[PDB]
Amino acid sequence: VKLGDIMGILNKKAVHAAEELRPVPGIRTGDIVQIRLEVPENKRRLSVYKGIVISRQNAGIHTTIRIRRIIAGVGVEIVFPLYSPNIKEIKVVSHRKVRKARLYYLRDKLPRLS
Amino acid sequence: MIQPQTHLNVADNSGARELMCIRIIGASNRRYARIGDVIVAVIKEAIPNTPLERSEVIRAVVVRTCKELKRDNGMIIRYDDNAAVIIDQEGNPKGTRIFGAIARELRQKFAKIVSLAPEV
Amino acid sequence: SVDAGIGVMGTKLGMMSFFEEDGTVVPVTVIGFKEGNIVTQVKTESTDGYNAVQVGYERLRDRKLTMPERGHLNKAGVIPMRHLQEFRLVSVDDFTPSQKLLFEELFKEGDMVDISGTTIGKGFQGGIKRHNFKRGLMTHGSKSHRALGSIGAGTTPGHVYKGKKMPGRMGGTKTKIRKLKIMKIDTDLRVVMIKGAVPGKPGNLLRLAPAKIVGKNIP
Amino acid sequence: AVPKKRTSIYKKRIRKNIWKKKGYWAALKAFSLAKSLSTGNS
Amino acid sequence: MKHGRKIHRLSRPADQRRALLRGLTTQLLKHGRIKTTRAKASAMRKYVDKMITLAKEGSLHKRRQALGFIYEKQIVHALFAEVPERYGDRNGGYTRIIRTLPRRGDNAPMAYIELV
RNA sequence: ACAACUCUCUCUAAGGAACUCGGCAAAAUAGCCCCGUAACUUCGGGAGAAGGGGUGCCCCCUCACAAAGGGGGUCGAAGU
RNA sequence: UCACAUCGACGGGAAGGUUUGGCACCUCGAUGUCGGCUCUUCGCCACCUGGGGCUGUAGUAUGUUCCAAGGGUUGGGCUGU
RNA sequence: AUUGAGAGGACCUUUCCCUAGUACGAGAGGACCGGGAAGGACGCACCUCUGGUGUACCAGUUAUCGUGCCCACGGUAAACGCUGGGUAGCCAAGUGCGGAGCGGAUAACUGCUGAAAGCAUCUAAGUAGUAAGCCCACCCCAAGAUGAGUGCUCUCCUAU
RNA sequence: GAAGGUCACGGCGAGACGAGCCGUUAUAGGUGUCAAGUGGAAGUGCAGUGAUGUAUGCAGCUGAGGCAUCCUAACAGACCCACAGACUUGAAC
Repeated sequence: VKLGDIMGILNKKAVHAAEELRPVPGIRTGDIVQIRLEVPENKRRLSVYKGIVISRQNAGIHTTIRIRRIIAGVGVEIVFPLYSPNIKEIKVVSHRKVRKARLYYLRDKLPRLS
Repeated sequence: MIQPQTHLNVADNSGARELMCIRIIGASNRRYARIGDVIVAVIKEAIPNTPLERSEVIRAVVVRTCKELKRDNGMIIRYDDNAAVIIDQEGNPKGTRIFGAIARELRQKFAKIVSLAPEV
Repeated sequence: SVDAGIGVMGTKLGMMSFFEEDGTVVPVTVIGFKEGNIVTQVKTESTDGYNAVQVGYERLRDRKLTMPERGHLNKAGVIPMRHLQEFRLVSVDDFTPSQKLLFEELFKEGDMVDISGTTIGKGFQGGIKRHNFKRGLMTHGSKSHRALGSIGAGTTPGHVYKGKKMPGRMGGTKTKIRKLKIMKIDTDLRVVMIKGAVPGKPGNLLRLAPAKIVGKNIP
Repeated sequence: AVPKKRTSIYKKRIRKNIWKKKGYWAALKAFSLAKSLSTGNS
Repeated sequence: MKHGRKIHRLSRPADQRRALLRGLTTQLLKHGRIKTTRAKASAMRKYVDKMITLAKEGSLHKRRQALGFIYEKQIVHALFAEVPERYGDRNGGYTRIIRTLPRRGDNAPMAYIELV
């Protein structure tokens, strides 16, 4: 094994292990996601979360996604580790037709979006 | 990241409409207060007929912030607003209802806040 | 000086996000190895004035070495290597030369390791960046912006004090970051996973040796 | 700002001689290249 | 402080850097050998090699890709016709840097660049 | 060549005058069309007060409204 | 109750050289005057932090004073201050 | 390859919890000693995460000019025309780490044994506790330490 | 021409210049590829009077990062340096 390639290989294991826990679908920008996680508050109560994916920072094991939603009244923007053990169910509900890699503009547009 | 002279929305129905921060409390020589921390604020406006009048120095506790607090999970959480809740003294807020959404980190020191919350 | 165990040479290989079955996201440094950590020389109270063990690292074609170093390593009966580093211990025996140091067997996880190594070189840099000075005003007509302001006092001292903080070369120097968790020892790959950060970019040598707390050393 | 006295002599010699030694170094290097100019170089 | 930053500036702004590399690349392609400085030469290897590489896949798209570059139509039509015959074997590295004597009126170091 | 430092500039997470002798400096506003315009007044003013809405590109109604006016479409986060 | 826990009248004796002076010794062929910014350093006659004696010290919280200068000693409103 | 004379940096502080509602106190209140807690300021290092920048790169779009013309590109709109993204690097608002000793001698103080002075007395002999202060220890430098230390190893042929 | 050192030659997460460190048959560049960024090219087909959409296509363009491969340049070569170590005493085969 080449010493330069170790950090590649070490990612190659770490992703592909986690994906065999649960297969993650092909999410990307402008997709309505619902996502539930086994919250460790000493209770497996199953708090779901929902909203648009406004971003996708691809970066191996800590690949992650920025979900925006207008929660009760206010705007909220939770980013998730895509290959967490804590995360249980990812589901792609619907697909809006955006054409930009990140949608940070959507932060300051309207509440009627989301 | 709320500091001296920051304007802060109110997330409960104690009567006050908007606050302005003038000091952090707890952990002295702190530059700014992130979610969980208690601040001191002057009320800059209120609904007319409520008990809490304008121009009064009172304590609040910061619950919504524009500057991502982080879990150990790895999940981070922005909001779109900087907003605090008007604490009474030790325990509960003055109003018997809280709005918006609020985090789990608050429930250790402020049990009564996450009791009254809509969407935790 | 007197180190709490025998250390081991090593090489930095970037940073990983390492998970655990709780879901705690931990930042970690991948540390790789290259032929050996082979013991070279043993020093004693007897002949040399102190107790110590010299340990090479990193294999070479033996033309890139010089005659004297070729001799010094060929006396020990050892692969051609750079980077002979010492480890002054109180313990002296069972470190006889041409003996490989099993990093796997000599640490055993959850240890808290002390890592040294030469840092990133930031060249000749100003008072602000170097010594965490403050800068003066930007407007209100201040022709001072980034500077030292006054240096000294007046006619009484009548000179600039020794070790007065000034602009100079920041970086490219050894710093022991001490007490760092060992998160995982990959048996397969010979790669140590250490919590947090470590001096220098990917490539640097690292002197990896155990915690040096004051209940471990010399009262 | 301004000099208090003159360096005058001997010190200015010491200062100039290093500068002439810069010239010396250049001369050595230029001498070395002349042998390189003779034979090969592909 | 220029750590892991790799870009040949050529003493200029981005206005004139691309203007230099473009024109030098054109003239080099035209004549086949040019005399310039070491830095002006050594920087030029990314763009000559890129354009010869671009001349391998002679297609509508790639000719316009190259034609935005050269600012001389009749040189870029010399390539595409020429290149795949007289460079089909060669796999990268189409450029040689010979090096010859400083320039008189400024001790500026000097070199030759020409197609391999 | 791409050190500090100075100048001429470009951007900046959260906050938004907390700077400072003083918002000095920077930022923001901005063209046109339409709606709307207070105290006071020497009745001429104040007044572009303040404050709002519309503007790109395409296709149409008209024996006469300088891409008019109005109607309908289409693109971008954003149309002087 | 008791001068001496804590204050200490009438009076007496010291040190320090931070104030306001007195003198006119260097500098009038020039040593730039306040406050602010930047960056120091040092002294102890100790504001807090370490360790003590006494207390009109039950504890808490003090008061007083001994040792100690290693470290620290905020952000604004007003005023050139 | 190190030894360390020497010289620097760093030894800071906060409430909370247990001890314990215990000792004390009529109640009201509420410890000493020690052990845990998460911070503040401060320093050292890093870029995995969050980002700023990123005139290198990618995308939209105004004006006009050039590429013969449409298509599609290029130039200019100081030293990005104007925006919207951004890898590496560098950065913090981001991430790690740090402050530890049942080591030594002391300062105020508390003592033991003990006369001078048959008694007493911390002292004149001797000796024990005993501080963020002082010295070792931590971390960086260091034999120009002319006092130039110590170790391992290599080399001493000729016009070369 | 000793050991070695200095230059030159290709460089650098080292660097104001010197210095430091790596390389001189995997050092930089190129090429191939793959993480990554950006967001669906050009051309053509079809739809619409048209602005435009739409399929071919996680495209196309980048790729300062990793890895592979001597295709290019590391050619040519230069300079410095050697008495086995003055002098005195005392232990030792």
